[PDB]
Amino acid sequence: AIKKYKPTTNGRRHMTSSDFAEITTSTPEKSLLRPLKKKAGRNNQGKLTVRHHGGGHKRQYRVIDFKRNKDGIPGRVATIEYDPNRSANIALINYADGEKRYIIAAKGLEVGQTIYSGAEADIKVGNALELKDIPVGTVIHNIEMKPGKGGQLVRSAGTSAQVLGKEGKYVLIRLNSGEVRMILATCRATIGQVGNEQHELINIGKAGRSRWMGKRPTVRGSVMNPNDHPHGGGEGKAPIGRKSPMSPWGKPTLGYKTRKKNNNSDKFIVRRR
Amino acid sequence: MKRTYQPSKRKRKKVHGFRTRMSTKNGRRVLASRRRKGRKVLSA
Amino acid sequence: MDARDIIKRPVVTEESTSILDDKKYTFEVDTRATKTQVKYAIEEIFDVKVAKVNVMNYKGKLKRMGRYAGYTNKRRKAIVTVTADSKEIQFF
RNA sequence: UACCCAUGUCCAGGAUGAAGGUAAGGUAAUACUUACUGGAGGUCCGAACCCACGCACGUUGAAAAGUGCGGGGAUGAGGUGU
RNA sequence: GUAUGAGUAGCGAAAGAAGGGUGAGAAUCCCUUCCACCGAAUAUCUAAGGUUUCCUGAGGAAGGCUCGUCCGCUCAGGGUUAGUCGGGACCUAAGCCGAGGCCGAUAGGCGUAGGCGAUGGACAACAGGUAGAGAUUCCUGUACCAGUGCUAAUUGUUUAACCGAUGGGGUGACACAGAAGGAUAGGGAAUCGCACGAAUGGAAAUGUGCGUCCAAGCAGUGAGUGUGAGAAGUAGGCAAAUCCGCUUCUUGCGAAGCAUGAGCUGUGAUGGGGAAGCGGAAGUUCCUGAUUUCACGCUGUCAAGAAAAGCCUCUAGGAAGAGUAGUACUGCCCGUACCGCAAACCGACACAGGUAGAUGAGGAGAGAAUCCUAAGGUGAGCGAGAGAACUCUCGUUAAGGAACUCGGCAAAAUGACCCCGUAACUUCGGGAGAAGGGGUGCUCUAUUAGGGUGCAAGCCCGAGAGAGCCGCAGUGAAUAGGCCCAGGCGACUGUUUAGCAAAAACACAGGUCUCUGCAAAACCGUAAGGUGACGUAUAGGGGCUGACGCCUGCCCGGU
Ligand SMILES: [Mg+2]
Ligand SMILES: [Mg+2]
Ligand SMILES: [Mg+2]
Ligand SMILES: [Mg+2]
Ligand SMILES: [Mg+2]
Ligand SMILES: [Mg+2]
Ligand SMILES: [Mg+2]
Ligand SMILES: [Mg+2]
Ligand SMILES: [Mg+2]
Ligand SMILES: [Mg+2]
Ligand SMILES: [Mg+2]
Ligand SMILES: [Mg+2]
Ligand SMILES: [Mg+2]
Ligand SMILES: [Mg+2]
Ligand SMILES: [Mg+2]
Ligand SMILES: [Mg+2]
Ligand SMILES: [Mg+2]
Ligand SMILES: [Mg+2]
Ligand SMILES: [Mg+2]
Ligand SMILES: [Mg+2]
Ligand SMILES: [Mg+2]
Ligand SMILES: [Mg+2]
Ligand SMILES: [Mg+2]
Ligand SMILES: [Mg+2]
Ligand SMILES: [Mg+2]
Ligand SMILES: [Mg+2]
Ligand SMILES: [Mg+2]
Ligand SMILES: [Mg+2]
Ligand SMILES: [Mg+2]
Ligand SMILES: [Mg+2]
Ligand SMILES: [Mg+2]
Ligand SMILES: [Mg+2]
Ligand SMILES: [Mg+2]
Ligand SMILES: [Mg+2]
Ligand SMILES: [Mg+2]
Ligand SMILES: [Mg+2]
Ligand SMILES: [Mg+2]
Ligand SMILES: [Mg+2]
Ligand SMILES: [Mg+2]
Ligand SMILES: [Mg+2]
Ligand SMILES: [Mg+2]
Ligand SMILES: [Mg+2]
Ligand SMILES: [Mg+2]
Ligand SMILES: [Mg+2]
Ligand SMILES: [Mg+2]
Ligand SMILES: [Mg+2]
Ligand SMILES: [Mg+2]
Ligand SMILES: [Mg+2]
Ligand SMILES: [Mg+2]
Ligand SMILES: [Mg+2]
Ligand SMILES: [Mg+2]
Ligand SMILES: [Mg+2]
Ligand SMILES: [Mg+2]
Ligand SMILES: [Mg+2]
Ligand SMILES: [Mg+2]
Ligand SMILES: [Mg+2]
Ligand SMILES: [Mg+2]
Ligand SMILES: [Mg+2]
Ligand SMILES: [Mg+2]
Ligand SMILES: [Mg+2]
Ligand SMILES: [Mg+2]
Ligand SMILES: [Mg+2]
Ligand SMILES: [Mg+2]
Ligand SMILES: [Mg+2]
Ligand SMILES: [Mg+2]
Ligand SMILES: [Mg+2]
Ligand SMILES: [Mg+2]
Ligand SMILES: [Mg+2]
Ligand SMILES: [Mg+2]
Ligand SMILES: [Mg+2]
Ligand SMILES: [Mg+2]
Ligand SMILES: [Mg+2]
Repeated sequence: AIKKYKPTTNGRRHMTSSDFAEITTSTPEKSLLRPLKKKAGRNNQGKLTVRHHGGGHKRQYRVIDFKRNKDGIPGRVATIEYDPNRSANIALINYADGEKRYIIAAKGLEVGQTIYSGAEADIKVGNALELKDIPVGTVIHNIEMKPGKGGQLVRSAGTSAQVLGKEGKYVLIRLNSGEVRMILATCRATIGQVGNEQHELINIGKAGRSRWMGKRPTVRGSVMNPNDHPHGGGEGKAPIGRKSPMSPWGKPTLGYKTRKKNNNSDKFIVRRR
Repeated sequence: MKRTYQPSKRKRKKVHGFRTRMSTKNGRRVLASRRRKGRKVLSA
Repeated sequence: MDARDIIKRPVVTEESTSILDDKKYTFEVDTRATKTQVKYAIEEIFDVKVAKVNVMNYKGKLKRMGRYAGYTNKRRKAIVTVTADSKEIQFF
């Protein structure tokens, strides 16, 4: 659920958070952990190329299975855990082999269920199938774009895509953004919606809470100097004294479309958002 | 008042040392010019 | 390595003479000789039975004689103690 | 010196009493009330530590930016070493 | 190079006095006594840094803001000892280098295998002595770790004792906050020992002063903390596995058994140390009690908390020698002196500044606050004598009490603990220590009523009351909120012009517009290569507004 906090202080006044009712265990699977090091937006050369990053709580990588290519082995859900590296939760699945791996937790996935992948899998929440074996109208997630590569298209918490038709070698999908797209029929997908739907209702409440997650402050361009930003300067507060609002590097920023005009995938996009 | 020079042996030899000079084309240029002028200590 | 070239010369002073009756002998050795080369060199030269060796390294002092500042030589001093059943060394 | 990365370390004492829990009530069951428990916070007072708000002195200075007396933060968007 | 200012300013926070000594020469050097200062430091260690400043014998030209017989200064000789401490021959993080390789007018940039790189991981020694300078290093006593040879039995020999991976697996291996415990260090009383037993009214004892112990290792024990047990069977763990993981059965548990575990007892101790007069007496009982250890052990929370080696195990493999016991021997390189809140480091100075970490006692106290002291350390490198104006830092002022002034600037005032009581407004948490008041000393009832500890002796903690007593005054010193009414701006905590501006400025949580379907947009770079992201529209970049409440109207001609 969503947990409101009592207004004891001025920083806890508007703050809300999840209660983590779905999470089952608090210890990760040791043999599936890899180290991460923060980069703070620093380049290959050490330059700050993407700004407003750096300096949060330290985390550790949990290696996830997006390919889902273990076919014919019944996999049993063991726990549902917390992942700092993504908005959705994850589920630990240990197969009849003895092997264990993490997957994205779908909506309604509970401990004790059995999960299948392949061609003979049933259409149930958690199973992985090729897009040609999925009937029209089902809600899927974790769509992959090239066969054998791994899930990539719908993966954040509460997101879902819907199968929409067939065109021989391709399948129509209505992506979460509202886009209709053509994807090969030999690419896989998982049935269901993605786990943690309430994630968008959280009110951060504090500036320090943004700092905990790795976000440095954002300075507006109107309070800079003329050599710093196309908006800086002027005596007092100044309007946007230009034809259009501008990014820190020129290149208008409001309404100006930035997709390449000679793209090679314009023939696979049926209708844009 | 914390002053500007805070000494350290390692921080000195890693930046101004002989091997640091010899690891670069321009550091070798510096060593060559100091040999030309005739200085007693190169790099250091 | 030619034992007579890694043992240089005895160290004669009040500090050395005070321990000289403890069967401890102080020598000057090369700056490269190790604790065990010294032991075998002594056993080769003086025909004794060495029990321990201790070594220490000395820097060079800074002297002058007016406008001419320089450094004295670099030293490596070894104290050699012989076993109870072994003949002594003279120094005298 | 500014920001960042890896790895360590520091913060005398005292005050307040969030969620939750238990018991007794109250209900068809709940809500709700009262005691006990519990120990949250960019919480409170205040040393070390960090800072620099007022005044005085200094102004060929003890000091090329300090001292004295008061002052702000002091579990955190904290101070600091390599 | 030499004048004038001119024998002028200054001589850099601080308490000294006298008596002896040395000497050509003494406020300044040495010794003695008294006095004074620091004492969560001005004390004890130890990193960085310095690089001989350390010790001894001589010296007085220059340096020392004066003097000097002295010195961190001059001269000459000396002084630093490690299998176990810190670092290499062990391991890895950020980062750096990088065979082939990709990219590029040259130069070169990037990067794979591989390797360097502690601020982190692993790893065997303790207690005393040392009168010029070193001590876990030398010496004494007792140990441990790895290895080697020599003896004596034992066992095994290719259906094969035994070893065992550069491979697999487990451990190593981890955040933050809170509370209750065990123990020990430390501290305090009695007891015990030795000495004194007294100057001025009194005291031969209810007198006074000092002390009132001891490791590592070895053998036992142990508060505790975690903890399922057995047996079958294997689509997985690049090959194999008796090991791990997964499944099914039997058996059931705060009871044992396994891991760890502070500490305690004996030995080490026929040893060492120890108050007084070279020797050496006593070393018991009780109370209090950690910021240390058990121990990130437990509980809770969300922001979800390094890697590799090492150690154990499994096979793949190697195998005719192997361990066992006793003995003797072997163990490399670098640092080790001295300063180290400082006159030896960074500041041109013997500079009122800056400098990481460990320890850091007593009375009163909640306290590392505050005042006075212990151990220990200091008396600050110009003096003496007068007691003018003026300047600085302080202390009191009759009557008035902001009349001063741009402005109550500065100063004065409140200040601890316990009890009573407390408004508008409110986002129901606050406002609030609102405001405004009252009580504190000492004696007796009194080793109280009652608690903690103990088997008891005893020791510690200490509310209410009554009666009294004394002062102008009882938190009698130091330390310790002034408060209220109304308005503007910013919601709040936070940040800012090192060295004139700390704010109404920036940030912020929240709102909205817009771009982006993943080799994403955006950004760095000539490119390769990267960040974004080991992410995927509930995500990422940009513009504006800035908690919260009520709202956000009209115009698309111009750009
Ligand atoms: Mg941004
Ligand atoms: Mg902003
Ligand atoms: Mg500006
Ligand atoms: Mg411009
Ligand atoms: Mg403008
Ligand atoms: Mg402006
Ligand atoms: Mg204007
Ligand atoms: Mg040595
Ligand atoms: Mg960091
Ligand atoms: Mg606070
Ligand atoms: Mg405050
Ligand atoms: Mg500042
Ligand atoms: Mg203060
Ligand atoms: Mg405070
Ligand atoms: Mg004059
Ligand atoms: Mg004068
Ligand atoms: Mg002085
Ligand atoms: Mg005198
Ligand atoms: Mg004092
Ligand atoms: Mg103090
Ligand atoms: Mg050094
Ligand atoms: Mg120097
Ligand atoms: Mg010298
Ligand atoms: Mg000296
Ligand atoms: Mg003189
Ligand atoms: Mg003089
Ligand atoms: Mg000298
Ligand atoms: Mg030894
Ligand atoms: Mg060593
Ligand atoms: Mg070591
Ligand atoms: Mg090459
Ligand atoms: Mg490179
Ligand atoms: Mg590597
Ligand atoms: Mg290394
Ligand atoms: Mg280290
Ligand atoms: Mg060790
Ligand atoms: Mg010494
Ligand atoms: Mg010693
Ligand atoms: Mg881990
Ligand atoms: Mg008398
Ligand atoms: Mg013992
Ligand atoms: Mg825990
Ligand atoms: Mg010292
Ligand atoms: Mg100096
Ligand atoms: Mg001085
Ligand atoms: Mg100083
Ligand atoms: Mg006390
Ligand atoms: Mg104290
Ligand atoms: Mg004393
Ligand atoms: Mg004096
Ligand atoms: Mg008056
Ligand atoms: Mg009066
Ligand atoms: Mg009045
Ligand atoms: Mg008035
Ligand atoms: Mg007037
Ligand atoms: Mg006026
Ligand atoms: Mg004032
Ligand atoms: Mg009683
Ligand atoms: Mg008082
Ligand atoms: Mg006070
Ligand atoms: Mg503000
Ligand atoms: Mg300024
Ligand atoms: Mg790219
Ligand atoms: Mg590219
Ligand atoms: Mg990338
Ligand atoms: Mg939505
Ligand atoms: Mg608003
Ligand atoms: Mg604004
Ligand atoms: Mg609002
Ligand atoms: Mg409008
Ligand atoms: Mg128009
Ligand atoms: Mg138009």
